[PDB]
Amino acid sequence: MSREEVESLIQEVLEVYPEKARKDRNKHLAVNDPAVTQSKKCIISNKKSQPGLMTIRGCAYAGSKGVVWGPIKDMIHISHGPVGCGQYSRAGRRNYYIGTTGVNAFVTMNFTSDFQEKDIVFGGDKKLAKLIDEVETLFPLNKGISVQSECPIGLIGDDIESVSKVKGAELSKTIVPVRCEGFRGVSQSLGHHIANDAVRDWVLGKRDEDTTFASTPYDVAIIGDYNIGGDAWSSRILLEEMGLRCVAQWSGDGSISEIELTPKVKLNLVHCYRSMNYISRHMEEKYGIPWMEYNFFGPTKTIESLRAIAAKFDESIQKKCEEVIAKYKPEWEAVVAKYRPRLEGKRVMLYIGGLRPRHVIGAYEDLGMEVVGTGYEFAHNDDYDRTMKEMGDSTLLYDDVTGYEFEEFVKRIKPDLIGSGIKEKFIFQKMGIPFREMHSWDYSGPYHGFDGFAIFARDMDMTLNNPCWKKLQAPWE
Amino acid sequence: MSREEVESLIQEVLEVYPEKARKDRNKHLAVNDPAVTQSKKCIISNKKSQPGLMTIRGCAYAGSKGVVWGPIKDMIHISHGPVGCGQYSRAGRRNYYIGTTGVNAFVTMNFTSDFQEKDIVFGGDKKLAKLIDEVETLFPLNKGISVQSECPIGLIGDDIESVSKVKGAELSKTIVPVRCEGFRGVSQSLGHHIANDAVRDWVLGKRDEDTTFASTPYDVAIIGDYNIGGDAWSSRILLEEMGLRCVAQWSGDGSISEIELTPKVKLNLVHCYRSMNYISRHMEEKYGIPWMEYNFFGPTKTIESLRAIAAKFDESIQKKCEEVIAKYKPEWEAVVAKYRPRLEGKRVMLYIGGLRPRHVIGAYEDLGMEVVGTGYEFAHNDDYDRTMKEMGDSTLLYDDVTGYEFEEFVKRIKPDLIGSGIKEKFIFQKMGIPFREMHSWDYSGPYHGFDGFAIFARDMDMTLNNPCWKKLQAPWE
Amino acid sequence: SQQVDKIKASYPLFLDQDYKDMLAKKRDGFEEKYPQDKIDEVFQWTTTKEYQELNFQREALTVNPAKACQPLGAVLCALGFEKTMPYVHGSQGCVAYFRSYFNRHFREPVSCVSDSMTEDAAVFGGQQNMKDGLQNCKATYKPDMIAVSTTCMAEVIGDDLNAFINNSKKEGFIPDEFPVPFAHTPSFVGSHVTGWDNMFEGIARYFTLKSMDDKVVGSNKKINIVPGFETYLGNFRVIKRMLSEMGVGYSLLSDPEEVLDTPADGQFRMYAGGTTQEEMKDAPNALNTVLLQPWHLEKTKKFVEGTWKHEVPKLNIPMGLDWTDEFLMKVSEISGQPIPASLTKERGRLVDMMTDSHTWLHGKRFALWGDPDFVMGLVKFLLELGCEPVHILCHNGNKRWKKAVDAILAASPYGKNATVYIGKDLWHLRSLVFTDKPDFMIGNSYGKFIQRDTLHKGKEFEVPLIRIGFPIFDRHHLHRSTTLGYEGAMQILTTLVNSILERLDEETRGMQATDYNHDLVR
Amino acid sequence: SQQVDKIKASYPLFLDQDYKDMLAKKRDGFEEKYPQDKIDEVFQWTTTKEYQELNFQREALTVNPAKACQPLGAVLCALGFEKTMPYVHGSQGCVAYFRSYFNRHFREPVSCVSDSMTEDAAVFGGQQNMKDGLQNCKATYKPDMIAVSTTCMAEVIGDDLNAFINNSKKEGFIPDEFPVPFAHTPSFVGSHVTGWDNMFEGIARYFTLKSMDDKVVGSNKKINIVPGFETYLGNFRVIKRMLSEMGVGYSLLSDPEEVLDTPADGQFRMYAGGTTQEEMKDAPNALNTVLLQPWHLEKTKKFVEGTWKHEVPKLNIPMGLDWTDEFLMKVSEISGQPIPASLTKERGRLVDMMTDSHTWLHGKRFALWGDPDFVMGLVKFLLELGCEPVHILCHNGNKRWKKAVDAILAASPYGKNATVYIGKDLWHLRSLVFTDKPDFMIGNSYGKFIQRDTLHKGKEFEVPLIRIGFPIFDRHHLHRSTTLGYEGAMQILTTLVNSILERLDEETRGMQATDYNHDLVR
Ligand code: ICS
Ligand code: CLF
Ligand code: CLF
Ligand SMILES: [Fe+3]
Ligand SMILES: [Fe+3]
Repeated sequence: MSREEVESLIQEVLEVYPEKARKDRNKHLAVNDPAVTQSKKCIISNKKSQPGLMTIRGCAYAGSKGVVWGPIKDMIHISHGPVGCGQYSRAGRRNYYIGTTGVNAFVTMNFTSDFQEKDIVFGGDKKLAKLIDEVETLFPLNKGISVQSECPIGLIGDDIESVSKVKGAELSKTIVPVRCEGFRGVSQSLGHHIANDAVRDWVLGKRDEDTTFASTPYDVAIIGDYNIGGDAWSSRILLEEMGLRCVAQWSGDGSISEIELTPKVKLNLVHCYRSMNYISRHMEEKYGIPWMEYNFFGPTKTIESLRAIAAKFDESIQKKCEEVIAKYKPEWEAVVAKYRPRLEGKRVMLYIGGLRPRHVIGAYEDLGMEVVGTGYEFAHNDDYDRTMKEMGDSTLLYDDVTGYEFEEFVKRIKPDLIGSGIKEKFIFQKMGIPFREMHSWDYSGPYHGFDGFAIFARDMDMTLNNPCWKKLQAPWE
Repeated sequence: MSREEVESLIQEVLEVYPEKARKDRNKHLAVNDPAVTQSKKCIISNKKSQPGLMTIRGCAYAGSKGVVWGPIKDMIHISHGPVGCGQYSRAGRRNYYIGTTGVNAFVTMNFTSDFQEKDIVFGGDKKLAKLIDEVETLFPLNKGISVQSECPIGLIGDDIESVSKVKGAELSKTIVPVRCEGFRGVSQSLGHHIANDAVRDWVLGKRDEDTTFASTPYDVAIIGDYNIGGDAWSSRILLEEMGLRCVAQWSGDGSISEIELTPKVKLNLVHCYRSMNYISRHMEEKYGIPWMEYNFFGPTKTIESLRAIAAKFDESIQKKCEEVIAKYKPEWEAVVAKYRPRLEGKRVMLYIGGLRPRHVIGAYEDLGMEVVGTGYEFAHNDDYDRTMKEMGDSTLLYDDVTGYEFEEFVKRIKPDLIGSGIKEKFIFQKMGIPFREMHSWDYSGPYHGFDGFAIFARDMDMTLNNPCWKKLQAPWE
Repeated sequence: SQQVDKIKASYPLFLDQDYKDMLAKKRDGFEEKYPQDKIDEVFQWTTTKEYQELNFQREALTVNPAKACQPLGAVLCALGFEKTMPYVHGSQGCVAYFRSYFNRHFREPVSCVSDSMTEDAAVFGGQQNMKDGLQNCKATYKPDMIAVSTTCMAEVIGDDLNAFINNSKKEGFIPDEFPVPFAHTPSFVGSHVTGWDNMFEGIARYFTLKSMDDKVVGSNKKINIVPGFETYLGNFRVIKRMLSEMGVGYSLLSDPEEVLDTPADGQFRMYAGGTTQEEMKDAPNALNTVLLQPWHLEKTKKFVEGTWKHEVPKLNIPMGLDWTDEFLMKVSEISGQPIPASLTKERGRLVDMMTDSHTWLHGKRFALWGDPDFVMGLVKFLLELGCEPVHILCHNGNKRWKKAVDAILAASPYGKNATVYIGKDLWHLRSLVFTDKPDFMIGNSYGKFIQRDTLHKGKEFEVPLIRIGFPIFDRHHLHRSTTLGYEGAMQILTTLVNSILERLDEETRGMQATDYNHDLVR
Repeated sequence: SQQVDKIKASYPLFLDQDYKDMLAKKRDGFEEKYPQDKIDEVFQWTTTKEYQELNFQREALTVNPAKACQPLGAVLCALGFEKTMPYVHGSQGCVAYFRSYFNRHFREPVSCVSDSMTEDAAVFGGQQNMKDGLQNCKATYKPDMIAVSTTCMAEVIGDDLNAFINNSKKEGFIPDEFPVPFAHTPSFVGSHVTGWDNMFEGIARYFTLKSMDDKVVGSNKKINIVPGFETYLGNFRVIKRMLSEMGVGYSLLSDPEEVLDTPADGQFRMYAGGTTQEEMKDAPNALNTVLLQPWHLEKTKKFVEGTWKHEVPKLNIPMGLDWTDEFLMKVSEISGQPIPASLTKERGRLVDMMTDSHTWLHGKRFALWGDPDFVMGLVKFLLELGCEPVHILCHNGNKRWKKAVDAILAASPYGKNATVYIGKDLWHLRSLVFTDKPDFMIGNSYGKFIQRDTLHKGKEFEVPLIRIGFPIFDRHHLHRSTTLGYEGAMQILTTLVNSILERLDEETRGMQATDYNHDLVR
């Protein structure tokens, strides 16, 4: 509580900044009010980062190559440019898949054009064509090539679209040029937008004239779930026992054929609204497929989501949904009975990219834990409108928080647990506050659905109640 | 080399001893003369060691349990007494075998009575009977029990023979009591004798009245080969290619049934004379089975031994022996052509137990290496009779050599290679001299036969010519 | 389904029958997967020699490289100075990736800032970005120094760092006396070690170029040590310990071991230790300068020999036995300090372990990859142990380095089967280990996938990986190890012999099949 | 048949078709082997709970013990003194076995002599043996001191060591001023640690009992350190280093670290380092005496308290964070020296490693065995890490130690599923790990066989072994490791976490089967 104290803390943290930096950062820190439904009057998001402030945001290449296009397993993705970008993003995100790597799957592989000085001076279109020829020679079982651009590609004037068109016509292949240069935009959000535009323009409409796919009234697509530690599989199994047929899965463990078959489904189940709203709206306007969001974080949210999804179909799906809920109830009741006494009353602070800070709240509350602070790296204002109603009164909200700002906020609030990325993990560990990686699930998971709730509760208990947090002060100090 | 210098060196080494120790040790060092046939006039062996002089000799328990009885795989061997002996002798000898350990094979397993103070005061016969009952309960697939005595068993008034007789009558199981206490004798040779006597008294005559085993004129038994590193196997295949049938091998990879079937063979091929001449002579007197010695160390000795064995049979076996020699000639010829230039002209000293100091000389000479010094831990005078004709002019011979003696001899002679046990290995390795373990083959092998000669040559080359021997002196000194 | 008493993570929860059936249904219905026999045929073809000729004909496609870009090394070099903030002029995604990489390797916080350059700076340049970034960084994190590097963005648009910083100081965004060394680090040139060299040269030029009038060589009775790109704290520690035992005055320039090994006691330290500005200003007064990794410190060597007038010795990396001896004798000659008995005893102990384990090391075949100096030192040490390198790979090597490595190999009979590859990636190495199978691989974590592929061909074709190098992501606290000196040689020797013995134990664990060779004593 | 280019040792030479046919012919012809179905049935029976109930009913049979006899520990204690010759009164086979054991564990020369007592001494005694042995050893090997222990033969016969040595000195076999301490070490009492305690008490009584009139406690401002039976050189080194950093005067008694780590420089050093006779004579003048392993130093504690008038602190082994902290605080209180900042930083770094690895280490189940002090220290460390000790076994433990370890387990929530066994051997532990499967085993090389057995039941039933303890025969240079203090805690933590990660990597290497969890970053 103590909204006045929260505002005073915000002011005290903000004093250190210069005039322009202070004025800019004042609009991105706010005190929550659930009665407020317009976050635009409360917080400002999706703006440029102040220079030299140790930001956490990535680039559009990370949003496009690392998030959207990367999990597609039967496609080869070329990091067009110098060596660093594909090397730092190689196998860094745990988007799980089934396949033979190097033969028919290429997710954890790093294909790059390896730009040198001559490529910068004279261009890399000829090198790109030769690279495409060599890719086709060495990897015959690939089902498509996407070329993800880095900053020099956009800065030197390379016509990747023409090369992609000529090579695709020559080899009868789908080659997708993505102009995801890192200097475009302010964060990964523009990368998501550009990747969705590329999917719409080059892949989505490849079977408009094709009608050889048999369609059923219970055909659904999973949108925005990237199978982090098997999350998409854990959601898909629940959808399957409910009687539905999951045709496509974007994009974790996804294939180009599933993307092309998506316009044939009857309903879109959007997991990440932030990174896939563009394509879901395009599908709704073009093919007339309705889309709806679902939350599978914790038993309550997944019961509500399952019932909402089953309401979109006839009575048989509703009976199957009730049967699934009845079947899975004892398991999560046992999980709650085991792990609620050890986690009741704890306070949580969160800072994740664009969807989880508001999705994981229900999962945290089902274990008797309260969230006192949250924030986003690149979320838009609609995400904040969705989040503000799901938080308690006078809780802290931070957009594009800096290292110093989050440091001081955590110092003052003193939560029992913090969820953020790898760049805050060791900092908060050295503070002595338990930390959970909310991007990679700390190399654990899945956390979606009933099967993921048990893992989530076990991880929460094992990190919060670990003895190492009690051993930071030497006994002679 | 230079007989007078060798005698002078012997005198300088003896100079440091006290008068009694010096007088005793004067009789155990000699300068070899191949013309001399009887070693009693030059060297003295099989005598008690001088106290406090760091002998390498073991005990009778080591020579009985660790050498003769241990390799028997389907028997369980109890170490009657305190816990140390079986612990130090467990899996220290590389007698290879085929079987399921803990179910039907027990070579690497340590069985002991674990004597306490109360067992010392009040005996251990009742404990022995209870232990035999427990062994019968927990290891039903064992095919016999041996009870190897340690020092307190013979020191206190224990009577294991009566216990073994009663338990064998009760359980219809073969139980062999071995009075192999440590303080008997002066070394492992008395352990060999005691173990052979136990074999003769309790096991060998079990199938005297049984005539259900079909016999052929080509039945041979390997005696004294303990399958070190697979050595016995590397010999047996050759015997099988000659057309002979090997009914038993004593005792590496050996079974009690093979021991009982031994009195049915036509020939006894004795490898280790020292440890099994007793049983070979007993079988010659009782069953009339002839025995001959053979040597499979190096191509020359192997060929000569194969020809000598074949001459004991009909012409078909001789023809098969010629075919085997012709088949294996190119392989050992290639091994020589590859490794002799790297090992030509090198000088080596050996200190091993009862057989190998003279058995491996031919294999070294096949590679162009000269043996300049040799010695035994527990050999008798007949072993030295064989060695003197086996060895060269003015070479050094030592019996029960001490650590000080061996170090001084090695310092004066400066050999290129030393072959001895684990207790001199690191002593000579720190001295800057290549060292090969001639008991366990340095955890390599086998060294018998044509296939073992290649491994032998490779090991000698790899140790003699290692770069690490040229790096022992710091460049700044 | 999950049992409360035994909860299953992703492995092996998805090996359950329901998940397996779901995955099979998905594959058979909507993935249009190739037939399994076709996949097996293609894998077999990729394991063949013809695929190796097709792979080595590549000219424009790079698959699984073994190098990074220059600003990463520039950041690592900047981290080694006291209260110094690494500042990369360009896009923030690069800094995010650098921080993630170093956090995953060192498992420690890594501090770095960017000026967040965007399309507006892509059109008009990043002068305002530089001014505001310098002001904000100094006001927020209070550093004593800001070390500036560049990304490919600013390099392509041709931003002038010197003019930008001069304008920032002139207009009052940052104080004139505030140290802001800078370096141009084009990522399309060289690799991260080149960036380290460029940043170190920039810092040295900033602190010494204009004040060389009063400098006398050998005046402070110290020896300058330039380590280069290094990711083992044990290497810094062993160098410092060896120099302290000899009683030799030294100045370790760019020393990051304190800031990468901070304790956990309830407080956060953005800065810890590092080379002071006094050391950097007094460096020209040293007797000489020693470069630990000369094959990527060429610009530093040119600056030191030309400006500081130090006769830098021709020393290899102090790795193994012979090169450590040469380094110690050169240091003793330069400083006039005799080598103590402790170092002699340590060398004797290393020789003793070499003598003990020579039997197991002899004849073993290794693939290896990494940075040039590390690779050549590893090759030298493996030659000293009697091991046989056959495939030597260095993605960021050049022709002179290859000539030096060939000269090293020709001097030993164990280098007769070795081939050196420069400009080849890990797909080439996968093809090489398939066509000419070695016993072991030595390299960073990226080699693990290669091992997986080998296991797909068969257990007899599997090539185990030994994790020595950078980056190691799948093991904990391996960055605390040492590769330099006698102690590093002992650690490497222990690791290699133990890898051999674990492989032998695994291959002979079959009961009644291969367990006849499962020896208790090895 | 052999190929000269690729020569095969026993493995895999004996896997050839001809050797396989030869072995099969031998087995079906002359071995009279049981049918394979019967062997499989008996193995499956031995893996069951009924077999465990039968196995725990054993009262007379010991199968695969985890301890040695007293004279081995007596020899190890005697090796820790300067120019001291271990001399065992009894039979020579015991000395041969002791030397082989220590040679295999340490890979170093081990010196020990015996009087070679034979059947003649069984009725006359070993008095002449003692005289001749003392004279010969002094004449030949030139020791400054001879430390005498006994074998079971001499104990059963009843040889009076004191009378024998006095008569040897009286008749001129050795000088009267030559130090010859002695101890009775019956092998049927206790184990090797008991022998170490007996030998140390004998040496202390020889050098201090009769000259206590001029001894004043605290005169030399030192603290005596008694390490006990130790086979890690790193433990001696780390204790010395930690006490040196505190600036604390200390006297390590029975330090064999130098004699077990002699350099290989072209000469053989029979003696190296060790506690001097002056230190042992001055020991009663110390401030206090600290016993690092108090659970096998009871006789030493009694002698030090009752004779030296030293108030021996009640301290556990300095294993793990809490016990290391307690040891450091007790040393600081005794010596009046503040704990330095370097040790605080090292403690913080260990805490940081714990924080980094806690997710992988939490909830893991361990079977474990060893010596009492080592076992309880490792149990305490595992409890501190959030791990779950399950099967705690100590063949040489007693009931009081059992009560203490149960008290330690009850104080932690992670000890709920922990059971402690004393007097049980490794066949008992094999049954335990079959019936109640843990995740890993911790122990000496003798556990490898157990692992093999588990692999025979199935891959999902295999329990990997972690080699921490004595003796280690199948790995090289592991005796150089550290298990005491923060350094030892970090080494043990690294070993455990990397064993877990390597097991996970092995379990997820199957292509298109389990490699979805083959993560690059762990
Ligand atoms: S795509 Fe986005 S940062 Fe929606 S870029 Fe990021 S696998 Fe986060 S909060 Mo990493 S908008 Fe997914 C995300 Fe959320 S990589 Fe994952 S966890 S739900
Ligand atoms: S914002 Fe994004 S990650 Fe940055 S470059 Fe731009 S697309 Fe890429 Fe790869 S190579 Fe290195 S890290 Fe950059 S500086 Fe040249
Ligand atoms: S000469 Fe031989 S090995 Fe020696 S005891 Fe005697 S039979 Fe045995 Fe086992 S227990 Fe220890 S080692 Fe001895 S002293 Fe008592
Ligand atoms: Fe850390
Ligand atoms: Fe050694």
